[PDB]
Amino acid sequence: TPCGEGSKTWDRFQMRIHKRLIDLHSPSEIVKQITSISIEPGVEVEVTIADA
Amino acid sequence: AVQISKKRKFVADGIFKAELNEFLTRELAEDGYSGVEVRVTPTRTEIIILATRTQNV
Amino acid sequence: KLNNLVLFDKATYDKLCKEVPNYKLITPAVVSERLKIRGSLARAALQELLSKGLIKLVSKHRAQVIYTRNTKG
Amino acid sequence: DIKLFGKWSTDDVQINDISLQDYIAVKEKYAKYLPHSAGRYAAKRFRKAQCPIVERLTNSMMMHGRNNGKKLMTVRIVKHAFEIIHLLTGENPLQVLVNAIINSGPREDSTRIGRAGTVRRQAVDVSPLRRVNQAIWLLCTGAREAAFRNIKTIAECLADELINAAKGSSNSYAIKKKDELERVAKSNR
Amino acid sequence: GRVRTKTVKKAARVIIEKYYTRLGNDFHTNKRVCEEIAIIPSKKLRNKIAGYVTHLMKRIQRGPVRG
Amino acid sequence: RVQPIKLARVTKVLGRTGSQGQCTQVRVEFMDDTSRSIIRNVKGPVREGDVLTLLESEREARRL
Amino acid sequence: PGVTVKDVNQQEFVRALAAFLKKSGKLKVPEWVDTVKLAKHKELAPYDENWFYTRAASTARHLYLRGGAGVGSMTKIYGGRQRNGVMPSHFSRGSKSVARRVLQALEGLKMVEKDQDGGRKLTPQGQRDLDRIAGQVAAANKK
Amino acid sequence: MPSKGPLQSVQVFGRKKTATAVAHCKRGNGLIKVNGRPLEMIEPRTLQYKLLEPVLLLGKERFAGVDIRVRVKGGGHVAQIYAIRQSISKALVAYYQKYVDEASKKEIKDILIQYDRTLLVADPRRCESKKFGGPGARARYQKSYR
Amino acid sequence: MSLVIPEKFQHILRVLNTNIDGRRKIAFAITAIKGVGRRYAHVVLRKADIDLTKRAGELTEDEVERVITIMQNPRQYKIPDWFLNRQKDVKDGKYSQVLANGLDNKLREDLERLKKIRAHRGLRHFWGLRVRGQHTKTTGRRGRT
RNA sequence: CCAACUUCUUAGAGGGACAAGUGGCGUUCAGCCACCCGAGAUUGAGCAAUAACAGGUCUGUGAUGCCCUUAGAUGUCCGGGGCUGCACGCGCGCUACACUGACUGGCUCAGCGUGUGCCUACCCUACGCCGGCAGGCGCGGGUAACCCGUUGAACCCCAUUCGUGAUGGGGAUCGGGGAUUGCAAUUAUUCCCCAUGAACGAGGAAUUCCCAGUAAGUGCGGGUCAUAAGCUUGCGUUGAUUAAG
Ligand SMILES: [Mg+2]
Ligand SMILES: [Mg+2]
Repeated sequence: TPCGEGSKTWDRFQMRIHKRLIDLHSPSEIVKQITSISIEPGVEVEVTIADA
Repeated sequence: AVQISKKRKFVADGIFKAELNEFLTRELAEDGYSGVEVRVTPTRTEIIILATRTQNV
Repeated sequence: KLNNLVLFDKATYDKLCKEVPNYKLITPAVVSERLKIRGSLARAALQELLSKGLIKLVSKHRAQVIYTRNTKG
Repeated sequence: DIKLFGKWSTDDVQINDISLQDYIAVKEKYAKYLPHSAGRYAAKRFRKAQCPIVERLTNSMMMHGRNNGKKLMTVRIVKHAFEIIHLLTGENPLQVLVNAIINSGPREDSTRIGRAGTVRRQAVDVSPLRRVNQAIWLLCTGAREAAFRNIKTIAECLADELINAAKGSSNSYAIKKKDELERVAKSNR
Repeated sequence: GRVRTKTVKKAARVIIEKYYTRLGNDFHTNKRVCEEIAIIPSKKLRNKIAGYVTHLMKRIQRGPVRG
Repeated sequence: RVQPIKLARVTKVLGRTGSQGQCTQVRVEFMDDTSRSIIRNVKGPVREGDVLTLLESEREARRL
Repeated sequence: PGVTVKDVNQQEFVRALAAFLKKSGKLKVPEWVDTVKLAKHKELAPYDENWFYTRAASTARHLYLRGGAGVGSMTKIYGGRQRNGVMPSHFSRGSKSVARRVLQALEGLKMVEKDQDGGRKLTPQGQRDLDRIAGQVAAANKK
Repeated sequence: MPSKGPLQSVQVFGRKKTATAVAHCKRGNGLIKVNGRPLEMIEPRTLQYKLLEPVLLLGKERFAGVDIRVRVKGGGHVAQIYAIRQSISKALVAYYQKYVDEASKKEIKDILIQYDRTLLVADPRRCESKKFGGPGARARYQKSYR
Repeated sequence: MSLVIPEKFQHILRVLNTNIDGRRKIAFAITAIKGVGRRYAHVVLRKADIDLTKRAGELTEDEVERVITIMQNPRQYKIPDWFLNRQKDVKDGKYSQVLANGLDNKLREDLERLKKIRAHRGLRHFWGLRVRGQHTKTTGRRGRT
């Protein structure tokens, strides 16, 4: 409630993010053709380092 | 700076989407704004308006 | 009715080892109201009648110590 | 064959009074080793009848908050008090409890909402589950107000009261209070 | 508390009236039929239609109901 | 007054009464003949086929 | 036959080893051992007189179950229920510098040794002699 | 030593409310335990006849060809002993569904079902969460009027 | 081994001013000495190297006099400094474990010293009010009319 | 590759129960009553109509109409006081009032989840070493299924001490000392110690909440947070009497 008056309500905004995982052994110039292949706003993919 | 945790990545870009929504609603009120969609690239990033009158925007 | 005489007189101890091994419900909360002893010697006197071999252990429990009379069969 | 607490087979207990046969449940199909069963007894009714009375009586013993979830301390009280019964009599202790169900269950009790004969007006009879439901409860409350400001242990006081109720000589509380309800129901029978 | 709603009883009359000969008195048979023949969104109202279908597979196999 | 207090088996459950559902209505049989019956009212859950006990046999029928 | 600590009553294994370290007097007893109150969540002095030995047994017995437990891992296992009276109760830590003395008491007794990370494990000299008295206490049950 | 008849062994669990507990019941000779220690040396010990209970009414010598060991994860002092009970209830059942005929599975399941339909069937009921206005899963805070 | 009783038994004792009852054990009988509590008692009986088990009516004046002596002043007999009552007392600076009526000497002495220099807490003892930062709108009612 | 595999962990799709089967009912209508198979034969909450209240909030809001106030300012910074003051009453809520208890020492099993910042600088903590406790220093890990952490929670259980005593039950009140927080603890922030030991002996007329993992005893975790939970909101453990009207 934007005020303090009511009858004691409590809403539960819950946000649930999922995650998956994939290994590679590959050289990392063609890591660039892993990235730029979907525009896709609904993904958050991350690039792990290729120093090994 | 150095990078930050994953649960605050997701409210960072959440609060990024909420703010330019509020600004462009005040900015493009008289042009039929109707929301924005974001695209994140690790390059020149990419946003669109959904304007009714593409003239005045 | 209170502070009823830890460390027995001689008038009760000669009554205790007369027939307290004889009857069967030998329990610290019974010998401390049927006699006039206030207990925690109820626990003390009961242990040494087990030490002599007048009575037998059943429970070995922390909140309820149970004994019985000698087998007269 | 079942050795209730490792001992005292359920073969000798003869359920004798015919009003209370199929509601007391120490029977051969429904005898357990020790009274601690995963219940599921009040989803639908009338499966709390064939439940063995040893289960019902140990559940109805912990009452008042500090003894409310404590089940493996309220069952050793039943484990000790059955053993002290064997000291006083030398009987299969299940048989002397079910006589305490027999001799402490009431028959007559009064019901009316408004104006009063005593508080209620009309005395009615009892179905042969409710007088058993009040039998296991009258043994617990009769044992409980004789162990509160008393040096006496509740395992003795349980074992004292029910076999004194099993004979029935107006000494235990489940006889002197049960006959009060029956007599005042005769005051408006 | 069982009684099936009208949109079950309305959609399971046009199944039995139009596809009577492809059906019969087994539940698991009829569950695959409506799986294939009518666009059902979820499983929970799917087989609840098929419950009334077999209930009327044992009904109009005997009598002339509004069929 | 001096009567043997008698066990009794029921016919059908005839519904609740007593202005709160706290009485049932059982109409027992008196264990000897199957024609001797009286309509009664007990409290407690029934389970048709039970045997209840009657303190005395001649009290009242529930009809006003 | 082959007897470990695990197949043995570990309640009275504590008495089996509290009798052990008391008689084999190499252990290091501190001077303040009677003005302790033992891990502030309880409010009386310890009733046993040689409590430091029976605390030294269990910190050997808990160490045989799980390895590598440091000082803070061993404080929070001896913690209990702190009744703050009118306020509701809580769980709370033990005392480090009585857990630190007792683990330094086995240090000179040569049952325990430091680790690659922080924390302490018991050396196999420590596992060969408590299981022997575990064998001694197991045969004491049958006799 | 993987030489003579290895791994003739089913692994069967038992759950109650968090406590999952799994018996890796091999082929051997009369060995049941939980985390290395034997059955009679367990934490409750007042329930010492309802965690070795199925070996009582079904048998020791009938069921002494096995080397059951159980690891335990989850639950509480009443949960975990029903969990290892349910572990050694239906493991030797499932040892008998595969490495012998169902003549013995029918021999022991018919005992295990007629007595406590809950030795080997899972417990359905669970935690059933709090609500947003009261102290418990059903109750509410105390209402005042004046 | 105490099975009946010995010939002598201090029926009620008499220690300094508070007569401890003769039929409790020592660590719970000397708690009535206002300055020897229940927790301070067990350190006294264990630094005296007496035995803790016996009741009050079965210690003779040889053993009691060693119990009385070290609880009369615990400082010089290896009892640590942050265990006492009047730690860093504000008239001496020393560590002074008072036991008897002297505990009631120094208790009011705090109140009159604060009342003399007119501090806030000296006023709250002087007034019929609480002291240690407690609210008094709806608690502390039966201490007043 | 100097081993495979998915029961237990994580999910992902899909399968699973529909009142289907058998009987008694009723207009052999909708359906109800138990039984058999089955994990389960009512899992629990979210959203929630039309039409409205002169319900509350202008002190969340540069949502806001009008009025008022506008530099001797209702703007706004700065220090102190009050928001906490007590003959009294009222409402939530903790501890209790013991012996089914309380001590002391052992034995012991979990789930839910939070954690280092563009501003704002200051987090979770392992370990090591100094302290009888609160604590202090150095060394590390963790932007996290990667570290705290198999979260050794409490209740419990067994082992001893105490015995119906306003007692070792209760710990209010209250004295002195010790540390941590911070710009500041005084009107006591909090934490720890020793000492002090009040009512309170199951509760008047009246009244709340709830019926299956439910009431309840029992702890932990978020949120407010520099210090901060008797509050709230989630979690798991223990676990019921009574009801199907
Ligand atoms: Mg009492
Ligand atoms: Mg506003």
